Amino acid sequence: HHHHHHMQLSSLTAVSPVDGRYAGKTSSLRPIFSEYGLIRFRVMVEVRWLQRLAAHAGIPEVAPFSAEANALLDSLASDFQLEHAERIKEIERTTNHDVKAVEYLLKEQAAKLPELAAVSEFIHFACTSEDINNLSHALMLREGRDSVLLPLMRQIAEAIRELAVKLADVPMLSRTHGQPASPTTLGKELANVVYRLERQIKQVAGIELLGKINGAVGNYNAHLSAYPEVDWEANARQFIEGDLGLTFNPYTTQIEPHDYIAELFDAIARFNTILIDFDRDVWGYISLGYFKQKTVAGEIGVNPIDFENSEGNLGIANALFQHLASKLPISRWQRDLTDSTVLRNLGVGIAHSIIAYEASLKGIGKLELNAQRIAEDLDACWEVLAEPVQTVMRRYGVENPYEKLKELTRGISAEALQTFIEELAIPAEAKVELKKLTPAGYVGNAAAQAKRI
Amino acid sequence: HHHHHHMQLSSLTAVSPVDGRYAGKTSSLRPIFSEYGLIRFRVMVEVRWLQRLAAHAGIPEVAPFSAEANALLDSLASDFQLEHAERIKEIERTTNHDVKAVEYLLKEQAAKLPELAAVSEFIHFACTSEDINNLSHALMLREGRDSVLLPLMRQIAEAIRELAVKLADVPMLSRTHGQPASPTTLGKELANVVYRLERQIKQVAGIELLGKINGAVGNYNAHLSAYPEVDWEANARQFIEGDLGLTFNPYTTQIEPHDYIAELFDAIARFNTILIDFDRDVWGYISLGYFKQKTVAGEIGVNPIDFENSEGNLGIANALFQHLASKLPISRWQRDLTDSTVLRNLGVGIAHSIIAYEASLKGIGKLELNAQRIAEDLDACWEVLAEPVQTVMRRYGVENPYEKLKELTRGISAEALQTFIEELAIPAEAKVELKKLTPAGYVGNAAAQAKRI
Amino acid sequence: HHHHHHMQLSSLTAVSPVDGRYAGKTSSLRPIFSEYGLIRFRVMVEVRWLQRLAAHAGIPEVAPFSAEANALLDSLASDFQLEHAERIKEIERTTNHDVKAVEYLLKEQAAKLPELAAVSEFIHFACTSEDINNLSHALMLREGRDSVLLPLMRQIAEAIRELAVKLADVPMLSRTHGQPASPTTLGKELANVVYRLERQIKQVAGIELLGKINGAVGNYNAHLSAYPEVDWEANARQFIEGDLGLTFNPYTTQIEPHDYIAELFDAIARFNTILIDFDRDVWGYISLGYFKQKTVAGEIGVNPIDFENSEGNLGIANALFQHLASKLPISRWQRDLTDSTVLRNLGVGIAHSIIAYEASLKGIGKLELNAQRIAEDLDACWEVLAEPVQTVMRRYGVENPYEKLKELTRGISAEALQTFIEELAIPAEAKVELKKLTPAGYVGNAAAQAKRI
Amino acid sequence: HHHHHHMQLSSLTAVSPVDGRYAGKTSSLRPIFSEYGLIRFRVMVEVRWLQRLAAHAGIPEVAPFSAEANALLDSLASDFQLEHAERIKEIERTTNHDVKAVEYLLKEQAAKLPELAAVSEFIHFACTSEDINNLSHALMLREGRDSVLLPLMRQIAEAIRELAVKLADVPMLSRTHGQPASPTTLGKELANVVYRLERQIKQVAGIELLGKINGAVGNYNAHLSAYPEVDWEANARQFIEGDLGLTFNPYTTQIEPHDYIAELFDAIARFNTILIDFDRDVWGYISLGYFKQKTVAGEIGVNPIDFENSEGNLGIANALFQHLASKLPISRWQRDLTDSTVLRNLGVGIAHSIIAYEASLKGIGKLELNAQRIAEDLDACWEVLAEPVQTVMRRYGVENPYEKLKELTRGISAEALQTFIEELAIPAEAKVELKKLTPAGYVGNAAAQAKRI
Ligand SMILES: Nc1ncnc2c1ncn2[C@@H]1O[C@H](COP(=O)(O)O)[C@@H](O)[C@H]1O
Ligand SMILES: Nc1ncnc2c1ncn2[C@@H]1O[C@H](COP(=O)(O)O)[C@@H](O)[C@H]1O
Ligand SMILES: Nc1ncnc2c1ncn2[C@@H]1O[C@H](COP(=O)(O)O)[C@@H](O)[C@H]1O
Ligand SMILES: Nc1ncnc2c1ncn2[C@@H]1O[C@H](COP(=O)(O)O)[C@@H](O)[C@H]1O
Repeated sequence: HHHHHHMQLSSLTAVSPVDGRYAGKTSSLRPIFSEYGLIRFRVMVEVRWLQRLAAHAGIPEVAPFSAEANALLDSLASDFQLEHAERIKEIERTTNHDVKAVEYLLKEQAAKLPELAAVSEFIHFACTSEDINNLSHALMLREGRDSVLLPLMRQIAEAIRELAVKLADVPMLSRTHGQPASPTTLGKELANVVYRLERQIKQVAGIELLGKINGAVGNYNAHLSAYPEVDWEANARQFIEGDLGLTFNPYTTQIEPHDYIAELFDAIARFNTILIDFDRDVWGYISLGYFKQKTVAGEIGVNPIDFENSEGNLGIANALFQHLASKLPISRWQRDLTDSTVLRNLGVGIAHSIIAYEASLKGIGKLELNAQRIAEDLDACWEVLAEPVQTVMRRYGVENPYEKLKELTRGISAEALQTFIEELAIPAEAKVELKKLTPAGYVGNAAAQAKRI
Repeated sequence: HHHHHHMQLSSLTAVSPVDGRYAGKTSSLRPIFSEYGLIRFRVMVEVRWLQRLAAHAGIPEVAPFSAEANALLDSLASDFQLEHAERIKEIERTTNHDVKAVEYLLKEQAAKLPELAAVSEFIHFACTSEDINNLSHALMLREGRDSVLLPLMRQIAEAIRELAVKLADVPMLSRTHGQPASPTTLGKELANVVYRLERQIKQVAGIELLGKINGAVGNYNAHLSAYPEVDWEANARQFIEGDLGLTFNPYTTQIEPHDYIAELFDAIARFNTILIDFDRDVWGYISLGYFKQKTVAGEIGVNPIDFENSEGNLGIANALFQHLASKLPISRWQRDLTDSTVLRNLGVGIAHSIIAYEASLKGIGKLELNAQRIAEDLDACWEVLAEPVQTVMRRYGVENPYEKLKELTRGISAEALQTFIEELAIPAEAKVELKKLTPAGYVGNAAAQAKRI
Repeated sequence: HHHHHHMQLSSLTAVSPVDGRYAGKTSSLRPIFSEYGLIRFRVMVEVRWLQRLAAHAGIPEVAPFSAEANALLDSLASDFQLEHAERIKEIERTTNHDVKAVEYLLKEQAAKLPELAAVSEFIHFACTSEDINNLSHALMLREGRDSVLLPLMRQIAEAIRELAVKLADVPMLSRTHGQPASPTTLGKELANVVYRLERQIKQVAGIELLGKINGAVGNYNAHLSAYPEVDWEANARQFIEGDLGLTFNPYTTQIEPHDYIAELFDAIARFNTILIDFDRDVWGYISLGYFKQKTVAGEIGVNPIDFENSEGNLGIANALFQHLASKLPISRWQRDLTDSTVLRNLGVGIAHSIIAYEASLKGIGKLELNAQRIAEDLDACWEVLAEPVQTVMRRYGVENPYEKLKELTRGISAEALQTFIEELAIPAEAKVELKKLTPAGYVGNAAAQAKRI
Repeated sequence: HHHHHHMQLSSLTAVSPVDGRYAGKTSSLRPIFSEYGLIRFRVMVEVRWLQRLAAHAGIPEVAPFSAEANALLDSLASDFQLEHAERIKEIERTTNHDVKAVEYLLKEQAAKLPELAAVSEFIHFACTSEDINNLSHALMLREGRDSVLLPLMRQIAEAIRELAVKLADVPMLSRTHGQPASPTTLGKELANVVYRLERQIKQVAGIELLGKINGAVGNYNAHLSAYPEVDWEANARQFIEGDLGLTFNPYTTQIEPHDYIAELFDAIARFNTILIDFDRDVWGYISLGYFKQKTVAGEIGVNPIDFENSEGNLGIANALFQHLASKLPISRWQRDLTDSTVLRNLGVGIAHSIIAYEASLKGIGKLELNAQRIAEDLDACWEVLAEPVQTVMRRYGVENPYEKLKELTRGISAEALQTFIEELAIPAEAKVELKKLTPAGYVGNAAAQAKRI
């Protein structure tokens, strides 16, 4: 027992490293995925709902707002104040109901202007709490994806592309099963990663972010009891697609079913898996000495600690993404509430991802070629030239090729190759090209593929 | 120690229930995902490669084949014989190399016709083993997806759609947190599942199945050493997209990187997750007595054992899909061989999925309505009508609504509602509609949504 | 784009709900698992190492400390000041090395007293950073397990035991496959959970928490170069087992290999899995109306939201525990650094666990029996008495039992049973006991088992 | 569409590679975990139950059996015939109930001897199907663990121990973060793995395998209705602990709750995780050329394909173990049947494990030292000797050590070290030892630790 007094929350004392050691890397998510962010977006959705009712000619009891009333509401929806989130937390100490606390805050703000007080009972009109929550979650995911996550993903792809093109012509021994194999270029091996990452970026950006607004159980019961002549399905689709810029989900229960969150998180996890592969392969190239790493003055160790930090955080991110994708879309009957607490972690997998992306970018920026080590391994591996000799022998039908090639590989050297080539019953132009071969020259079209990535 | 003599393999003695208790449900996968299937497709790809070289004007050493030579090759590629797979296994006892054994089998078959013997050294010309493997895996996945998996997925969606439409008008108490909530219809709750499943079917069917053919390390080194003037990238894309009907992957190492396998398995897993949710919710409806189940003469128990079997097998399927998606796309440098053994399990997650799909279809086919139990719970829940009364009161600005509504809910009954409605300062047409309300009538537009699924 | 200004960290703006919405439930972990906690324990281990060297007669250059020198060091190790952790973070901005920053802080504190300044180069003597880290992690896990986690686990077991005993005699219909089955008592069904939880508590408490202190790569190289005559293995075991109260790991690389962290987290996850099962089953009993829940004045809904919050957080906890157990014990060669960032999340799975445990305790405290609903289902299920009638018929060899029992079940009622029993060729004492049977009486020895849990 | 005719089951056509490509490695599991094995053990448990009743003085209606009756029953329980499992499958085509089919088979065998026919209604007396299933599962797991899995685990530990001792004195450069670090010995790095594996072997062997026998819902209801004076709890514990050699679980529902299966599978997974780490590290040593691999005559490639196969199969095994541990112990109320189909896969994770263990043993047996490559890297790394020089300088208080040591490392060589050591204000005996240092000599006590593993 090493007991300790209570400590106030700071980045030093935060239990999770998302808000702790890595707070500086995750702070852009605080307006989005925190409880403040959830409250902010709940208030936005409530305000826009009330404004939609005011504009709706089928809802005469909410008349179109004056500029002054709109200005108050627009300030809540687009210039949200921390003091209101603090008040909502205070109200929640009584209600033990977080969306009801948002409602009460909005009624308190509406009370201050008579035009808004007169329609205060239309705040949240016919809504269930999940009508507000699901639209908040989609807006949070849209903001986190588009303004924080995707820019960093594209930064990684472009930083690796720059190196792929720079290093396109640098021949390098390949390793399969860890053992020497036909050469490539270092730029080609980096280009391969760019191509994979960009496929997943396109998939991440393409996921439709679904929303609904349809009352307690999905069927607009309360809406139709009060306003049987209003087309509430048309209103909902216009609100969600037009007013909010999301994609409409026409069939739900109390909750939006969360399949699109699984789709999005599965796509981010696939990007992260490619980046784990990259972090490990580059750790391996640095272990071989093929890359060296720039140092920063005053720092104390060069070890690839940024790639290692990235790899560790991508694993955590993907574990969380896998859990949320597997668990969120199962909900008992017209819903159970186990998803609410889980959805408070939408930002946590994204946080571990962007921590890793910043770390991978830092590691990439330190990479410098060590051409001497790359060339050392290549020039010590004339054995890679058995394959092209064998393939040319096959083209031209050289007799007893297995025995014949074994005369060379019992082994290969520049001089032994020159001698062996002249023994072969192949045309003169075939000999000219084989005699030019060196390990570093036997790269196929790696460089051309790399340059056009 | 209960020791036992050695047992030959049969469905009774198979260790895995895929080939054991459930062999009858998985037998359509035997020509596809088994070692026989892998061998079958390897032979197909080798044959089509040789035929592509024969047709290629840039490869004059392989002349276009006679009809008789094509007939032999076409028989290997489209009427494959188990005896050849058995011979390949025999050869492999020497080579300890499965694709090399395919090569040797093809050379043995080519030896039988002089036209083919003359080009036997062009079997597998310039290929690495993974050129054959990755195209085999894509063709296997295409066949399993299109001819076995997707038809069963669509059968489930259509069987649930039929019930959704049949039961569209059947009012039912909703349960949120397990507790009574505003009514729906049983058909609407089934329609919700159809909509989710069909989104994932579209995603499953839409995954592009990627292939490559580019030699040892991705760069066509051997091809270009023998045939420097042939456009091998164009040839590869035409082979893969045109001859084989797959999608070209232009950047790979020795292996195709397997991201599209993660994409496909992530999409099947999302379908399976919806079907787990359905299996559990229907188990719950059967527990409530809302559905009864038909019985089969002579069987001994009615318990929802087909839904339970389905739910158990979907969990196994998804565990395997998650592992393969997470692990396959990480491979050391220009590849490690840990993916080979894992890819022998491509069919196993699919097998557990189709076992579950058959079980869910069997359970669905047994479902029959128990309207008495559904109505019993609804008519015992007049409390659901507080919400519409409250919403109408809000529309018309009824004073002190919290206190006023509490006069009714201290509770609600047909008679107490009639009396309470007449107390309200609301228009006559609002009273007419509230006075018609019954729990079973308070379903919103559930039925119309359900009918158009 | 709903852009937002930068926000300082508070529980409202924290991205993770561990330090956000649930900060009040996790604050006891801040002195333990946060970066502050890691720093605190690193300083403790360094101080105790230096004190061990001072006491070691084989290290004459560090003489036993004066009381005044011990007092300074003891204050660092047992009354740690946030200002020192803040200074360490400042130093780390230069070093980019967190344990080196601890070293420099300790050298700054040692400079203030000449007796300590004279041995400042023995701070961290012969250590590698992981000698300090691994002992810190074990001490952190010990404190979190023993002082925070295990007390809450035992609170749950005892709270369920109290209800099991209270409800031991309350007969209840069982449900298997969701369908009626032979009765039990509600207390017996709760007792079953206590027994399972306490097995896992014993396993959690029993995990040995392993430590090492052996230099850069596990072999005491530096120690032996300077002090070849000191038994450094004996010193390490005495330090770890005696001075620190941990268990010695005699074989490591640079890192302690983390298997015991997998053992501990696997055991906590098994407890959590039982508690998920409990949270779901109780949600089901509340859905059946068998339990009602107390309400709190002023709160706004009764729904089992505490059990649902618990269930959601146990799933997150277990996802993190599974990842850390699977990934931490794999480390490249004599180590890679991917474990460091992952180990900053040791407290996060524990945090989600204790959030869930508090929520489950809150839900349990609200539970009250609804005996009317339990009895309603039982008295409507005379069909459960076919089984005992059939078993008695088997004991006494009643002829044609299948046909005979079918005469009764075509069904069972109190009166039909009285009549049927008199038809049976069984002894008088067998009839006496069958005639007493009622559904609520047919509970076996459930009550006696429940009372002794 | 490459359609194909139906294929009968063989190892070539099996969908799962457990019964397919790897059938030869898994065939020892066929009498244990297959449907045959499940049936075999169900028959064993039923027979032993009937024999327990015959011996029970409180069950006078089943008299102690003649030797002839025991011989028939003992043959069913200890010399089980495939023909009976085939008959059970035939009966199951009618019953659609697998344990009821076992009952009917046993009644058919009992009919053949009048002494057994007279007690045929005591076959399965008062049991529920899960009384037979759970005891079967525990006996299956015991047999698979003790007779197949643990022997292979110990074979791996001993094979690595043999190499650890053989290579105990072989100095080797360490790599941390992939970069050079203080030397070790190759035998020490292998010894570290032995120690970890054997901890998990002890845990695997120590798991108690739990059983119950207590009727439909855990409360002996039917037993007590027929035999109210028999102590059925004492009988159950004696049957399970004494007759069957298992451990008693006193609190269950219809099912044994499966926590001990999670405990066992978690322990096997921890062993497998260590073996993945080993497979990867050895793949790395082979990539460095530190080990070479023996070849087999006629085989065609040396690549570490056995370690790669092992690593791939351990990942699959652990994915299945994780799923079964997480899912099996959650069961709705007094049970749902989703566990039945999942438990048919108890042998599948074990199968992938023993495939991997055989592959790792094959790879280990091929390992041979390449002392030239190990020594090449060591003798090229005099930089490892900065650490001991620095530590000796600290012991003796050498002034301005940072600047002083930098005079040497701007670098280190045998000659520069000799010169630098003579500059230091340290005692003569300290210089004698520093002057002896070479990279290969700077291994600490690695060799002594390795030799006593
Ligand atoms: N049906 C519901 N829909 C939305 N929110 C709800 C519902 N029922 C309760 N809540 C509130 O949702 C919040 C859940 O908190 P948590 O479990 O911490 O995510 C609490 O404020 C609950 O009172
Ligand atoms: N680089 C390679 N590409 C493709 N197959 C290979 C390679 N190296 C070895 N193999 C063969 O792939 C098979 C792998 O078997 P398995 O590990 O059981 O999936 C064996 O027949 C190996 O000899
Ligand atoms: N071999 C090592 N052992 C322990 N810590 C190290 C090692 N190398 C670097 N570090 C430091 O460990 C910390 C890792 O930070 P993080 O990746 O955020 O957990 C940084 O301060 C690194 O400089
Ligand atoms: N309550 C029960 N306990 C044990 N087995 C059962 C139960 N109810 C049904 N079964 C049988 O268990 C088997 C389950 O098959 P599967 O789902 O393929 O594992 C079928 O033969 C069912 O009829």
